[PDB]
Amino acid sequence: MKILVTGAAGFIGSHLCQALLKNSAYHVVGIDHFIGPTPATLKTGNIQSLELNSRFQFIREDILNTDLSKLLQDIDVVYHLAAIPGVRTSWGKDFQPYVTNNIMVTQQLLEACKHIKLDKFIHISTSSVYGEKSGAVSEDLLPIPLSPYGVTKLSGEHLCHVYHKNFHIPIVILRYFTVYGPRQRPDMAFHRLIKQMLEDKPLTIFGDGTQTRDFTYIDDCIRGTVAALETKKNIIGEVINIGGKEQASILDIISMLEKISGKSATKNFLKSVPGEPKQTWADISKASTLLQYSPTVSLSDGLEAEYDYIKQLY
Amino acid sequence: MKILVTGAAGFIGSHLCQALLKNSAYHVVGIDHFIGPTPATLKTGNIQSLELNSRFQFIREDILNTDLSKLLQDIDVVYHLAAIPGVRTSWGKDFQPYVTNNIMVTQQLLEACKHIKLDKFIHISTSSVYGEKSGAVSEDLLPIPLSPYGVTKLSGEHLCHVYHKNFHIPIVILRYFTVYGPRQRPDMAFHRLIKQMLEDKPLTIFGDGTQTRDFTYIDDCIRGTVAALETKKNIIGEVINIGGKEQASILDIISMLEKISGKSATKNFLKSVPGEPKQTWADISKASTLLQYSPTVSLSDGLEAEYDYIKQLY
Ligand SMILES: NC(=O)c1ccc[n+]([C@@H]2O[C@H](COP(=O)([O-])OP(=O)(O)OC[C@H]3O[C@@H](n4cnc5c(N)ncnc54)[C@H](O)[C@@H]3O)[C@@H](O)[C@H]2O)c1
Ligand SMILES: NC(=O)c1ccc[n+]([C@@H]2O[C@H](COP(=O)([O-])OP(=O)(O)OC[C@H]3O[C@@H](n4cnc5c(N)ncnc54)[C@H](O)[C@@H]3O)[C@@H](O)[C@H]2O)c1
Ligand SMILES: O=c1ccn([C@@H]2O[C@H](COP(=O)(O)OP(=O)(O)O)[C@@H](O)[C@H]2O)c(=O)[nH]1
Ligand SMILES: O=c1ccn([C@@H]2O[C@H](COP(=O)(O)OP(=O)(O)O)[C@@H](O)[C@H]2O)c(=O)[nH]1
Repeated sequence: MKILVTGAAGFIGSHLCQALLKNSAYHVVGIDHFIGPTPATLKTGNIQSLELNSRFQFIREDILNTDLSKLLQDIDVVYHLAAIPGVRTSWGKDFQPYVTNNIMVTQQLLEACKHIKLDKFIHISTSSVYGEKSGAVSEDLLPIPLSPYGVTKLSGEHLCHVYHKNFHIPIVILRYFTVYGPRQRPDMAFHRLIKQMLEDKPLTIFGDGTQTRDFTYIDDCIRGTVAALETKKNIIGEVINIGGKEQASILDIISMLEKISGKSATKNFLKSVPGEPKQTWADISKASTLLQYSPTVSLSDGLEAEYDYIKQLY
Repeated sequence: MKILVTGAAGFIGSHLCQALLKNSAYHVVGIDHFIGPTPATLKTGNIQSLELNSRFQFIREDILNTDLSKLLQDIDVVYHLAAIPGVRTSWGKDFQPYVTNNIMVTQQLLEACKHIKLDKFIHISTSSVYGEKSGAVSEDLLPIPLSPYGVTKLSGEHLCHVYHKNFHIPIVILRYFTVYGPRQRPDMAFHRLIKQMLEDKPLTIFGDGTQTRDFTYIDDCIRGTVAALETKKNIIGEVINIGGKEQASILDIISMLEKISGKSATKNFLKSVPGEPKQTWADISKASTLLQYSPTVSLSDGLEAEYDYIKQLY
């Protein structure tokens, strides 16, 4: 089958392409405009192995300018990961690119899929739609985003439901929870903190560091994401959380990094970022039931993998 | 008290300004860009009736091209009605104006209101955020829009929540259910059916006519809207349905119009429109508690008042 992966040069997209191309029966088309927080130099590094594979076609174009008829021709499955991520930079004049790349891109892809015969349109969304919630969050919970980023991602999901119900586009929504590992974007906490610790520079903590996340190792995320394509059971119209093995605070993470490096971190405590929840915590019962999803990578192992990646990168 | 009304030249905004100007204490500033489905000659008449009153100031500008800081310095209350409406015409290349005027306009107003001292930011939303449910919908129900229009309006609501929680903007959300009466937009059902019945033409019905609406007479909508300003209760942060006295199907409305005109009408049944709900039905429990809201205008009285307006308009 032929699979389109949007945002194929990004953190998660590049890994997903690599995992799909392990199946010799799969051909992948990747499209990426090299925008968002990650410098082009890092994205080039993300796709260098992919571009050698004869079953990978790479298109460096904006989805809003590209020929979507040409892009979607004989596509069987769409993985839509293209987006602008980032809570802090989603305020004031920085908001327009979130609207353009998270809302308009999703509408224009879904429009182009109306007369195509897809098996699946697998739309990647975020735990950021939930906002500030207590306990493990299930997919039937009323989302109240806390950031403009989260609002634009939730509008994407809502467009998926619109095109599903009206035009029978076979949508599946995955909500990822803070993904980390090799190739993590340089604006995310583990990349920043590891880079800072390697350079013997202060570790930047937003707020007091007691905030927690459901951190999801990249190989766990990708196993869940591939399972959504490979299942034969009807998951069309479903929203599925994809979460991690072990939750932790930023202080817990820094302690674990200090154990890996054998260094002691200098900490700088900055003001809390408006729009960030204090806690995220997935209920992954539904992914367990529908996808046989079970995350298996510990934080200690995942963090050493990212630590090694960042050290080698710089 | 000085009140900014966005979309002041429109159907509901012109009525809202009219009602506020009846209170000598209130100074009103209307802003309208003359865009959306209604031709600018009908909106000229709206602004002309308001401009009779010395306590009314009109600004003919796009909200995205105005010095909002300067405009808002002396504003106590914002009523935000400016939007592109239209469930039916929000598809394909028509979608971008919905995103620009329903999402970016809301974000930019909220941004300008961050450091203003406002009593209240009263944001007007729509039953179109809900999509499809069995009985009367509560404001706490998980909304899944059926139309791109609905997605854009729900994104505006979510932007209100984000700015309320992060910057303490005193937001109130009103979800209107299909508003009708004198000055109703020409693209809405009652305007079209009345005009068609007056001109002895086939009544155009999109689907089988068994669609039903919680039709809200304009004077009832405006009484609940003014009560959001004047209520003794604390409603900051609340979402409040504003619905009508009597629910009816389009077939039911046609029989009531036949009663009023003293004519038998010719029906033209057309294709159902994608993105429209089959039923809308507000639970107005919350408006009754928080706003003392009770709709008083029957369909027979309201349709007669709209009939008289349409007969005079052409
Ligand atoms: N990384 C996480 O922790 C996380 C958590 C939740 C959800 N997500 C979601 O997962 C997806 C992937 O995230 P990521 O961390 O890999 O981000 P990323 O920035 O590394 O990758 C996304 C890619 O999308 C591309 N893109 C954006 N707009 C485009 C457009 N108009 N045309 C073409 N390409 C465009 C960018 O160039 C970028 O390489 C996103 O949808 C994000 O919202 C990620
Ligand atoms: N009429 C209904 O039945 C109904 C039902 C539910 C909700 N609503 C909501 O009520 C509000 C008013 O609806 P209406 O029927 O009076 O519509 P309308 O089109 O008559 O009025 C809206 C006005 O907003 C103005 N506007 C749009 N974008 C603008 C911008 N960028 N700058 C300045 N002005 C701008 C337009 O020129 C227009 O006059 C809208 O928010 C709509 O979503 C209406
Ligand atoms: O340099 C940093 C970057 C992020 N964070 C915090 O680390 C957490 C995780 O952020 P990350 O960017 O990993 O993922 P997010 O949860 O935003 O998707 C958030 O609470 C941020 O407040 C931090 O303390 N220092
Ligand atoms: O000429 C028309 C216009 C509208 N409608 C239908 O009338 C209902 C009410 O549409 P209106 O525009 O009044 O309000 P909406 O509910 O879209 O805000 C919808 O089911 C439309 O499909 C119709 O049958 N004929």
